[PDB]
Amino acid sequence: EDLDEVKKINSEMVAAKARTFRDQQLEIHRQMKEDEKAEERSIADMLEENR
Amino acid sequence: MREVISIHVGQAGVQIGNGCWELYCLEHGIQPDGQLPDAFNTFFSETGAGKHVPRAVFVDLEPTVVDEVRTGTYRQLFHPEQLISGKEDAANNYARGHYTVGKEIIDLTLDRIRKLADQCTGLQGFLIFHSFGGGTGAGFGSLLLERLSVDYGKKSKLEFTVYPSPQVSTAIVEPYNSILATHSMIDHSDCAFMVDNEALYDLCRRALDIERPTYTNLNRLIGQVVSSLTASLRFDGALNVDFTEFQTNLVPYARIHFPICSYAPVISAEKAYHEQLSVAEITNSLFEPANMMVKCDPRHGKYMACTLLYRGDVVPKDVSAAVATIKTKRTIQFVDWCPTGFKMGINYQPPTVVPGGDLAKVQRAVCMLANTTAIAEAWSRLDHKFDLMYAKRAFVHWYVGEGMEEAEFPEAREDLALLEKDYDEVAAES
Amino acid sequence: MREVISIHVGQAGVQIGNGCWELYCLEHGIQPDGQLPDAFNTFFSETGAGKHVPRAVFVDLEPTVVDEVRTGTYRQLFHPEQLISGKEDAANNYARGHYTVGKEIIDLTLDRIRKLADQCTGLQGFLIFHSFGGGTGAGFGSLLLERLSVDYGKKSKLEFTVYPSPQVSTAIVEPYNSILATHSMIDHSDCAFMVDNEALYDLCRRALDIERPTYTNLNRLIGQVVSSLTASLRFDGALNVDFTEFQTNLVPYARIHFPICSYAPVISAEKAYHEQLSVAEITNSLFEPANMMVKCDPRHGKYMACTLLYRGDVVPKDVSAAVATIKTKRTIQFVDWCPTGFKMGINYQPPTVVPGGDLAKVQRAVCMLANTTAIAEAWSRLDHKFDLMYAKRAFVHWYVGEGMEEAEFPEAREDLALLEKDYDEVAAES
Amino acid sequence: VREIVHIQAGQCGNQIGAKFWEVISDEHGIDPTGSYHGDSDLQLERINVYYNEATGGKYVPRAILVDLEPGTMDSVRAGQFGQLFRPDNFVFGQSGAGNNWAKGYYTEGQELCESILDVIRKEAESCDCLQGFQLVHSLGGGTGAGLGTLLLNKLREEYPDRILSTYSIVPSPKVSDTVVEPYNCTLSVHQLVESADEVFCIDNEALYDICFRTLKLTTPTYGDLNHLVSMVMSGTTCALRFPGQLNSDLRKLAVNLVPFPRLHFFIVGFAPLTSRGSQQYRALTVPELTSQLFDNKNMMAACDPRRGVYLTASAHFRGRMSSKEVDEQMLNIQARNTSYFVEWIPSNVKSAICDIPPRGLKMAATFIGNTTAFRELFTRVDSQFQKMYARRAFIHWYVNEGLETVEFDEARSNMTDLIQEYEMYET
Ligand SMILES: Nc1nc2c(ncn2[C@@H]2O[C@H](COP(=O)(O)OP(=O)(O)OP(=O)(O)O)[C@@H](O)[C@H]2O)c(=O)[nH]1
Ligand SMILES: Nc1nc2c(ncn2[C@@H]2O[C@H](COP(=O)(O)OP(=O)(O)OP(=O)(O)O)[C@@H](O)[C@H]2O)c(=O)[nH]1
Ligand SMILES: Nc1nc2c(ncn2[C@@H]2O[C@H](COP(=O)(O)OP(=O)(O)O)[C@@H](O)[C@H]2O)c(=O)[nH]1
Ligand SMILES: [Mg+2]
Ligand SMILES: [Mg+2]
Repeated sequence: EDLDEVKKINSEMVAAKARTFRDQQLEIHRQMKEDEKAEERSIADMLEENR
Repeated sequence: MREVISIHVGQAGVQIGNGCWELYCLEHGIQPDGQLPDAFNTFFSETGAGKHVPRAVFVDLEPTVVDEVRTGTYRQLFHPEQLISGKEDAANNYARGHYTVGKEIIDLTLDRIRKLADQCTGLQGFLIFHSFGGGTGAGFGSLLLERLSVDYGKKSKLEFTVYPSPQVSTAIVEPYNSILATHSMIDHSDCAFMVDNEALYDLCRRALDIERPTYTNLNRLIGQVVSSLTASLRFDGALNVDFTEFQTNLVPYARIHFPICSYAPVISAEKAYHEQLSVAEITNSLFEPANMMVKCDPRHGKYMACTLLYRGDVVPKDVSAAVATIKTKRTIQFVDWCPTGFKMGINYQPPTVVPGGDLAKVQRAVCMLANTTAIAEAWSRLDHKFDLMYAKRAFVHWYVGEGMEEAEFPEAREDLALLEKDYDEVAAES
Repeated sequence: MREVISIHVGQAGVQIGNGCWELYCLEHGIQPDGQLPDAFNTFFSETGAGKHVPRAVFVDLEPTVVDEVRTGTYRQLFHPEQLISGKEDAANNYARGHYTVGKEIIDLTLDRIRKLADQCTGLQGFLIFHSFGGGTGAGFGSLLLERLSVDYGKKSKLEFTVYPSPQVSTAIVEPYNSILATHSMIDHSDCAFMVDNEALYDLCRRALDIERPTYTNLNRLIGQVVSSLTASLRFDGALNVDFTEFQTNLVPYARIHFPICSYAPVISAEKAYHEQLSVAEITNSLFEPANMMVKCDPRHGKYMACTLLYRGDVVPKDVSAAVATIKTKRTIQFVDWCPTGFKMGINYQPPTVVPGGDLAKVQRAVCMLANTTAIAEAWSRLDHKFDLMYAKRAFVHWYVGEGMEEAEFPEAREDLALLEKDYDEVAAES
Repeated sequence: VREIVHIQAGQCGNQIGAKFWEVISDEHGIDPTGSYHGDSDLQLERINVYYNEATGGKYVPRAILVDLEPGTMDSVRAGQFGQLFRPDNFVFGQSGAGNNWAKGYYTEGQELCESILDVIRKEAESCDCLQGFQLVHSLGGGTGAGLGTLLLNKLREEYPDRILSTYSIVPSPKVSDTVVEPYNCTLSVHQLVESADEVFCIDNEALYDICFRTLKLTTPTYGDLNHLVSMVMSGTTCALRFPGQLNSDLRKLAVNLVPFPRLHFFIVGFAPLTSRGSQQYRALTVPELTSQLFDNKNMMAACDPRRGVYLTASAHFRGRMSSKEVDEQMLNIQARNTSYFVEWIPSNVKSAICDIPPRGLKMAATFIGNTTAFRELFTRVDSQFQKMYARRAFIHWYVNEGLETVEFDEARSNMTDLIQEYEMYET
């Protein structure tokens, strides 16, 4: 009865980090996508509208 | 060995199934392609060598959702003939799905299912997923069930369908398709579970700390319930429950089959450290109206029969104490003529987690299936919505032009009225 | 085993509790994260891997103070579901917190309290904290107690509230809230302890060299008294005292429950060296009005019931000698119909100091709880202030517009008047 | 698999179509020479819907171009994407447009219709499951207004099952650019009601309003004006071409939005739109898009929906967003403004999501609605036509081509009946 809580606890620590990695990966990708979209709006106005 | 067969119709059925088989592969331990890196016979078929194939059939008139699986990572696992695709949507029209386009493709699906059943020598049962609002889910599903009922006779045809939400509606013709399909299910479905998206959204927002859920999170939660239902037949336990046992005990009559579903503990990762979650805690959470998968308050109605399934390190002693504690609650109403009301089952397989998922890694879990008269509240809402439309004949021209007779609409309306009358009559006491 | 549930309302309740829990954790020896580097059930709850969670619910209509705990050091200790914060505070309005805003959030808190009590199987009573002059403090507390009266019945609902000071005041509408609170408290509360801010301010310099204390220093003094009160249930002692033991002896009548509190010895770090601080000194100094935490002179009133709680090197022989000498004091008067009027309890665990605390590590201490007719002096002042308020209808429009009916003001005035006569009749001799 | 055939009629249709094909060519990533050079494999998943494949990696759109004057084809050929279109598909006349409905319908319509039908029939057999036809024309002059009705009638005769949808431009109430528009539009309405399943009406005055307020164009031109209409077309067909959480094709849209066969005239909207100096400030999210879509100013038809009542409406979203957020926004807007919607049709606002957003935009949405506000547009043309036809001798220009005056009265009678049906269903 006291054994199975170790199964719970070990996955408990590692998958919080796993969710942390997933979220950190997501914000970084959206940051990179934000930079690309910042360039896209730049060429939209600084190039095309200025053209 | 002892086999089950699953059928997925419509957009919702395919996407729900995609999440379901993701859990099954991880729980059973199979590569995305089907190679190994037991109960295998129960869910999968073995193609010789080291490859396995699932016992699933995907059907939709829309090629798009099927092609996503065809070009997906799991494409190698799925046998190409198992993926059936049409050419055009059913236009959310039950007449189009049931009469015009469905009959063009019905024989192709039936032949494959019969071919698949031959390999399932120890088969017992079917599972079909539906979206009531969608034209293909209702129009094709009613046609498929009518054929399967006479093809196979005495086999347990269980269903798991998505009932329309009380307020969140994405289809305007949804009340029409819901009532017509309901007329078909009540006659040819042995036992059909309901869920609604609005309750899932609230549960995914309150219990899980997910601000903006999508269909992906909702599908995974449904898959957990299906796995828990089938866990008794896939793993050892002190109390194994077969599909025949569910059919006998859940339903007290024939037309009152419709059960309700619930699951616990639905908990995020950070809360799992902060709590202990013993057997008493998880048992109490099931009966709270907050955790219910259908947006109906049980306090308005009564309970007819209830079934509980347990997974993990559950001890039969604690289950008996928890059930006794629940019976002492005056807020839970039971009819006089069903004092027992409860069947408990225990299985030793703990829940399986999914990387990047929304659920914790709890030592134990419990599934809740029961029959209640509170489901008649949802029938009243759909009945009222249909009457408003049919009073002015708001959409008759679309359905009649697709080959369905107008006289079918009052027949479906009368059938729903008898069902509501039956639930009120059974809920009565002497 | 044996448990106590703590509920905190308003800025006073939350910020006092924060001082209480820092004392509780260091005394028992649990880290801020809930880990370790007994009687834990009294105020702590246990989770599987050894993480501890307090048995407390923090409730406030303003999220500012609750958020401070959320970002504070102790954020790991409390379960996020126990920290409930509202949207807008009661704005120092009794009617607003009683009817408009409090009823929006009341149902959520009661579920949290009921859910916590299940893990507290050996529950023996509730401790609730309020500010009398505040709007959320008094207004939300009245509704909570009224609900708990029917929810749990015969359970000891002890309270610890800050009474408005005789002269120092930080709220103009303070007399309105206090009397309306007084009406609600006197009916349902089993026994509510009373302290005032002004006497806390005076002793904080008179007993120890602090020239300008803040709310932080005062709250530590409050927590020490609470720790002494609950020390009997927490540690070994020569004379066990339970909550019902206080309840029976302290109150001779239903409506005369309101006791007073005192503590000794309160002494600075250096001055504690010069005095022996024997049993005689701590017992004799308790009766002085300087050490009283309610600014009412006992010489004006009479003594009917006293309770002594000891923690230290206390020997029963010295207790008998000290009490006998006290009865020889002609300055102390007792009602003739109550000759004994003393219950004493001895516990072995000495008080535990706070790193950064403002008290010395005194080897032995004692807590004083008594009920006196001198509190009638305090009541009359509030009655006089209210009559000045209601003679010209100073702030009636604010409270009436929030749903409160105007007829409640004379009814609350009558209830306070009846209490004043009841205290006079009891104090009368025969 | 769900292919679409595109038809462009007249001066207005060809210029709008030229911008329209430039948008889809940019979206899929087709080089002006006709060779694929894009960056994502998803673009080639379902390119068969709008494009045909030629040997050598060259793609040619299913485009049919029709006009009575060759001058419009000269501009189309000289355009940047002129080489993309199939030269044989360029069908044209050799006479003036005439600025007349009867002249286009009777005199030159019969001569051109046989050739146009055969050319379209070529493309009709090059598609397995052609869902329906798409038409671009204006109701003002008579080239597109007159010939488009004849072609639309013939297409319905040949292909009854297929969904016939048109994008029509109505005569502006104040910036009308022809002395005889009310005659042409009134005659065109009769054929539009019975033939086309779905009709989208767009007015130039609303387009000028939208550009000036939001886009702040100092010197707007037709190229800037037609860009917005090209956006609306691209969003409508986005379900067929790309994956989504909830696919919704045209036949889904027709079933939901149309309660009765004659009530099918719709009003369309697009979001987001921002001044190119104000795009820094906008915290563009799902609620921000919902505010723009249902705002009356962003509507491309000069008819205020507030003065009327709403029938069934639908909204299509492009990009990645939460399903719950989209569902809640539609519920909130439907319940907050219950006075606008008819009580006897609950769940008025249909939702749909597609996964891939257009270029540059992280997410975008399109609005299509059905309402009785169309009576105002018909009221304007009816009143003008009454004051036109009161001087009955002005009909003589149409009489020369064989149009008897009794046709005008019958056309108004059918048009008047359409208003009355819209009036009746208000309550
Ligand atoms: N929870 C959940 N519901 C889904 C999902 N996918 C589809 N649905 C439901 O499916 C309903 C609509 O059905 P459709 O998507 O049109 O599928 P269909 O049955 O083929 O309908 P037709 O194409 O018109 O024949 C929506 O109201 C959704 O609630 C999903 O992934 N998760
Ligand atoms: N002794 C002491 N008193 C406190 C402390 N914090 C708050 N108070 C008392 O709280 C009383 C008023 O509290 P408020 O926060 O203003 O009002 P409330 O009771 O929370 O109700 P609201 O009007 O809705 O804010 C004051 O008279 C203070 O004496 C504290 O830390 N120590
Ligand atoms: N928005 C837009 N409108 C146009 C364009 N070209 C022509 N129009 C409008 O179309 C209307 C009539 O055009 P017309 O040549 O008579 O087309 P016809 O009806 O087919 O004969 C005029 O009022 C123009 O304002 C264009 O490129 N863009
Ligand atoms: Mg579908
Ligand atoms: Mg406050």
